Amino acid sequence: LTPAQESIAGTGGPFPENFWDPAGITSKKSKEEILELRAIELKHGRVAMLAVLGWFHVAAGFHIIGDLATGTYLDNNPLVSVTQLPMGGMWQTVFFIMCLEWVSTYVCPPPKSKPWDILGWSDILLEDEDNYWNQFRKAEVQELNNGRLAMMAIVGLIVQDIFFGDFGEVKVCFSSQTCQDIGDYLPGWTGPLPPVAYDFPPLYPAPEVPYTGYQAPLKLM
Amino acid sequence: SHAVKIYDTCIGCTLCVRACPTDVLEMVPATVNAAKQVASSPRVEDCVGCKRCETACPTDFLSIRVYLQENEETQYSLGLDLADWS
Amino acid sequence: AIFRYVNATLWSKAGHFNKALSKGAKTTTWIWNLHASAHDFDIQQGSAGLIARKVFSSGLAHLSLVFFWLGGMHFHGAYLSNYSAWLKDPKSVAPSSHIAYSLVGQDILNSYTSQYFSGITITSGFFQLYRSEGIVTQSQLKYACAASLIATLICLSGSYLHMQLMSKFTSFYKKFQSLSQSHLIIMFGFGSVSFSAHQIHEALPINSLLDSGIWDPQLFSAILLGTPSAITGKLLNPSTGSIFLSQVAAHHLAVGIVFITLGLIKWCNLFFSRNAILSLRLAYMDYHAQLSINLAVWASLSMVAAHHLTEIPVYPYESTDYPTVLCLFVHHACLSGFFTVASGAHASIFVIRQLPTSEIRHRDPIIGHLIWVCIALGLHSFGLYCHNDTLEALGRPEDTFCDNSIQLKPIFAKQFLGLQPGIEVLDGKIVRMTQELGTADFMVHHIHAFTIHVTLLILLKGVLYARNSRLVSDKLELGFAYPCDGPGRGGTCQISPWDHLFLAVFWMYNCLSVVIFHYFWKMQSDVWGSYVHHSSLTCSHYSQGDFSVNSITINGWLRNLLWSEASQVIQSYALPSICSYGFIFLAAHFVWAFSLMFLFSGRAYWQELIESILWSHHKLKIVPHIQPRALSISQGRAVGLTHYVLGGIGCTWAFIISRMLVLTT
Amino acid sequence: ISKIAYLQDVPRTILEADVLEKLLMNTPRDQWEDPPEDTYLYTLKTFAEVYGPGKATKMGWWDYFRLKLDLPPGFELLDEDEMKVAADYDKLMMEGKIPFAVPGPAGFWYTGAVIQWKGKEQFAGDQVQTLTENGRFSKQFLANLAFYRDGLKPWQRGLEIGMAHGYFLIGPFTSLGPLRNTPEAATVGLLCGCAIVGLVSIGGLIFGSTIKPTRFDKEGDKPASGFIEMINWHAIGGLGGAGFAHALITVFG
Ligand code: CLA
Ligand SMILES: CC1=C(C#C/C(C)=C/C=C/C(C)=C/C=C/C=C(C)/C=C/C=C(C)/C=C/[C@@]23O[C@]2(C)C[C@@H](O)CC3(C)C)C(C)(C)C[C@H](O)C1
Ligand SMILES: CC1=C(/C=C/C(C)=C/C=C/C(C)=C/C=C/C=C(C)/C=C/C=C(C)/C=C/C2=C(C)CCCC2(C)C)C(C)(C)CCC1
Ligand SMILES: CC1=C(C/C=C(\C)CCC[C@H](C)CCC[C@H](C)CCCC(C)C)C(=O)c2ccccc2C1=O
Repeated sequence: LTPAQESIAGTGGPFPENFWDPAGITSKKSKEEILELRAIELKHGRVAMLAVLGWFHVAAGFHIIGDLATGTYLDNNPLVSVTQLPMGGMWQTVFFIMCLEWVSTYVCPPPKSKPWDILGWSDILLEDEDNYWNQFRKAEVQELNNGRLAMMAIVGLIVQDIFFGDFGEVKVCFSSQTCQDIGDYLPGWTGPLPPVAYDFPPLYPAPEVPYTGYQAPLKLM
Repeated sequence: SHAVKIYDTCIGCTLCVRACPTDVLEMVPATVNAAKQVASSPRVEDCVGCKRCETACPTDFLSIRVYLQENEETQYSLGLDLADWS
Repeated sequence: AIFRYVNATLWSKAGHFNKALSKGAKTTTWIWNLHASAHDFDIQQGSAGLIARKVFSSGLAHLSLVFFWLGGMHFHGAYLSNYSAWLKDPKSVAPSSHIAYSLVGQDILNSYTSQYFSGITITSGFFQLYRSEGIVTQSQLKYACAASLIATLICLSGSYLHMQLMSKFTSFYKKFQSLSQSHLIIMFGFGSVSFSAHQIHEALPINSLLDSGIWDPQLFSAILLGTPSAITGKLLNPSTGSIFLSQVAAHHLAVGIVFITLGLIKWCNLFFSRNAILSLRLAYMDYHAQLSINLAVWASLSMVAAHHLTEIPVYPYESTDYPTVLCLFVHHACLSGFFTVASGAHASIFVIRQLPTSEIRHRDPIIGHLIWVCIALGLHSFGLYCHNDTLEALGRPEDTFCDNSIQLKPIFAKQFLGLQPGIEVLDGKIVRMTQELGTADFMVHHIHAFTIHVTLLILLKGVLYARNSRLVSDKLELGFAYPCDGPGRGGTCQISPWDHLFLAVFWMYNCLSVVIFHYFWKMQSDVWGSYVHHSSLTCSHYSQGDFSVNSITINGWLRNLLWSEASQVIQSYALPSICSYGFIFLAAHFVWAFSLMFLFSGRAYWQELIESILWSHHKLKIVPHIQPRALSISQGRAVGLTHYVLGGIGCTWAFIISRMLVLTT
Repeated sequence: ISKIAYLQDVPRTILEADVLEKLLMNTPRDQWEDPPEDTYLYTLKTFAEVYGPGKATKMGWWDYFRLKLDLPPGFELLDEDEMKVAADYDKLMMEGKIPFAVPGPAGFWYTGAVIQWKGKEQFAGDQVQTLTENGRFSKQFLANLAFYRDGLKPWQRGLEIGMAHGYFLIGPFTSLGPLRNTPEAATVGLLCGCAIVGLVSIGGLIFGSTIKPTRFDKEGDKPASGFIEMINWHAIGGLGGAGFAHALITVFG
């Protein structure tokens, strides 16, 4: 690596200790540029995690603010629900996020050393503590990996919805969806027993002619 | 503040002094009893009024009496912690 | 192992266990302290081995007591009950395994239950339990009673033996890994599997025959035979109005398998996050810590039982046996509350006797935010009721919070069963019906949350401020159960965890009374009742669906629930069935009022009155050398609390049971 | 260790070698000499002093059964990693650092972070650090509130606070008032909001007349002059904000 690249080493790749960079984008960058890239990555990852959460939440139904605002049940497809939502709510959402960004970037700007530290953890946190109960690196890598996966997932969901109208419908099966049957609950099921195409034969033959005091084996049927 | 008074029935067993939570009392030399000492109350300003001295007094009726004075309550007698009157 | 040291010599000492009782019987406070500290094995003479001995042997003795009680129940069912008439026709005949004497005209208590039987209608659901178990013969009930008595004798022998088998070296009670593994795999897993086996092999054929109508001895002495593919719980037995017992047996088999699997993965160490719980594992290896945790667990399980025994029907005909379901719910809710306050108490005791966990070091924010949430919850939830009352009195219903007026819709209260439209009925009664939630349900649920949070506030404050506080810094030295620290520092009354429980019990009782009233009124108004004729039925409910219209006001609660539904209990004197319930209503009112004596008064007045009275005894030469004394401060509080709770619970008990008995008969 | 007589050549039947090693590791070193009465090591000492080589080589079946019942198995005692984790936890707490956790459903999760629980003043309970109040974001936000913002005159502080207060205060009466359905709902709500602003400003004037805070006062000025100015301008700003909200409601329906 390089002195600039080391500013984020240990928080990337499949294992934390790797540095995945096939394009070599960060090879020539300076430490400030690397920190800004990490800040962009973390902001995108967090926004993508929240976006996937909300996307699945609205695709399961559960879209009450929109339902009440429009006086009607909005389409489960989130991209359709965006258009179904009132401009009032849309501009309110945009304005609220704008206010959050303004506060986070002008009133309470994160430190230049940790541009991703929005909540100001690096004023009471002790990252360089040699205790066992100091898995902040684990927490950071979990955050980054989940955020990257959520970025890919949300982009895929949006692209698939735009192309084939498939929004990754969720089958929560409890409140918005009324599942009447065991087959509805578990695919391929039609009865109490699992849908196995194997008829379990008797391990031992039975007597064709019984005798007093037999007690033939019971059948689950 | 409360009024902690000591009467000559005192036998100087020191139990009041040992039970004091804020060290209001102290044994002083005397000739009235066989133990040759009687409890005193010099730091009555710190008395909170818990009557633990009174609980620990052996005599038939107490040789130490704590008279509560709610009108003259001070921060020391109230055990104020979060607020300061000093 | 050495049984030569167990002699009846100590029986007459009466206080040997406590060293503080050595100066025997100088006053009546000595008697009261003897009773109070009888079972406080920790502070008694001996060693830790003796403490463990006493704890385990007492647990076994109580096990024997419970087995004796169950055997008595079985015997009463067998010989002093109309179980035969109930089994052949449950609807017509009310359960009754309880008969009263004809001493002073007391035969009036017995009421018509069957043609040949007269007695007191039981509300424990024991008949339904027997029917589910497949017990259909007096011989079977008699052998169940014999088994219960044998278990009682075995447990008594085990307690007596373990009082000496366990020595100071004994450590089997400290093997928490072994204890938990054994309980999880054998007591729970194997137990559930074995009970599923019992159901499949005994109860399923008998119950199927009973549903069909067959009562043949040869038959009484092919799983999934009648159950369709419908999800369990989505289809109730049309002829019984309860979940299929084959589904119940499959449930128990699955639960046992799951418990065995959990135990085996724990055995193999598959669970990995041991460190997250290691702190609790090290801290809570204490008698009182385990007692508190277990009491809370069983309180929560009792509350879940109270809810499920009614909402989810599994016993035959218990759904239509309205007194039974109501009494089961109320009883288990009360037990939940009592065991929760118990968990708080023993958490406080553990904090006093052992080192607390580190969440006690920021206790001020915790209790401060709990205080704020309690205040806000109470304000909003109860002030909605007060607003409704004031506005309705002023004559502005449009300004109140109700379904017709401003409405607080419970948006989050969403279905999960996915049941089909309609209701389930069985012989002129509504076995199952969906509860429709509105503004009244919103308000009452937030009242529930408020009361729960205030009780939790009291318990948590007692637990966290047990060792010390800003007021008094040596509360640990003071101990667990002391009345105060003195009139000083303004006054330190009821600063002890014992007194914190003494108040949390009042608040738990208030919460549970509101819960009982909510359940009772909602079920009467919106669930229970009869029906009058694809077919559509008009459902005539016992309370006539007045919960949603009248429950929005405290006046509505006072009038439509207490006054209106107290007609049965208040007018029960002439009626043979419920005259006892009316008398118990009156007597419980008396006891509750009598508790206020101890709750309001103080020790010194009674001590001075006792001395003035004793003057006359001394004058006449009646000198009691166990000098009479007024009850201690803590004892007065305990007596007042006990009488208060008992009186309130008795009034509610008689009121609800009288109403249900009269309405159903 | 070799210096301990009863720990020498303990027979395998009484206690396995591995379990004995684990028990010794778990027990504090100082207790090996003479362990307390209620400990596995005490039981082992008492029974090894009586049984083993050169002593009773046999035991009754029941006595041996009880001995194996009351001696510890290997899995009952803590492991090396578990003891290390517990020691690290205790060391952190005693050093004044807190392995951060947030309460969850009937429990609390560990976030993997170590914070500095104790503040600059170690004995001060006001200064214990928390992200809510002592984090960088919270510090900046609170410092940038109007009450605290740097380079603000008291009239500016009061005007901004009152603008906010009146603007949000008019709404509750407008929407949920007795005359909420009448055509004058907005105006009546504006009147009620202005009344509330006036009442709170009167309360603030009482506060500044009685306690007389002097944090906003200019040098060489009457005490509480800055606070009273801020409260008067809060009343003005509340009137203005209530009027602006009412105007917006009226104009845009
Ligand atoms: C906002 C997006 C974003 C940003 C700013 C970064 C930034 C960073 N990542 Mg990357 N990363 C992202 C998303 C992003 N990542 C995603 C979604 C994944 C999952 C595949 C990863 C997986 C990943 C790993 C495994 C590692 C990094 C690492 C890094 C750092 C060094 C490598 C580099 O130069 O990356 C710069 C990245 C970019 C400039 C993004 C370029 C994207 C191109 C233009 C393609 C975009 C197309 C996309 C598929 C969308 C198409 C949609 C359309 C069809 C509609 C750097 C801070 C390394 C690290 O932290 O080492 C310590 C590291 O090891 N990242
Ligand atoms: C790292 C690296 C490389 C790389 C790379 C790659 C593949 C990068 C990919 C990055 C990617 C794919 C980043 C996505 C961000 C997505 C966001 C912010 C989504 C927001 C989503 C939002 C705001 C969603 C909003 C809503 O849905 C909500 C919540 C509910 C709906 O009702 C309404 C709408 C729809 C509005 C190279 C190329 C190999 C070079 C180098 O060598 C190493
Ligand atoms: C936490 C949270 C939140 C919150 C929020 C808030 C709290 C807000 C506020 C808001 C507000 C509270 C606003 C206000 C505004 C105001 C304004 C905008 C005003 C204005 C005014 C004016 C303009 C005035 C003027 C005047 C005057 C001053 C005087 C003279 C006259 C006149 C008229 C000129 C939310 C919900 C987001 C969600 C998430 C979370
Ligand atoms: C009444 C009262 C007393 C005086 C009460 C005493 C001394 C209790 C009397 C005990 C008796 C002797 C126990 C015997 C039981 C009853 C006599 C049983 C009556 C049963 C009827 C059915 C006949 C206190 O000492 C006291 C102390 C602190 C707070 C409140 C109070 C308080 O309220």
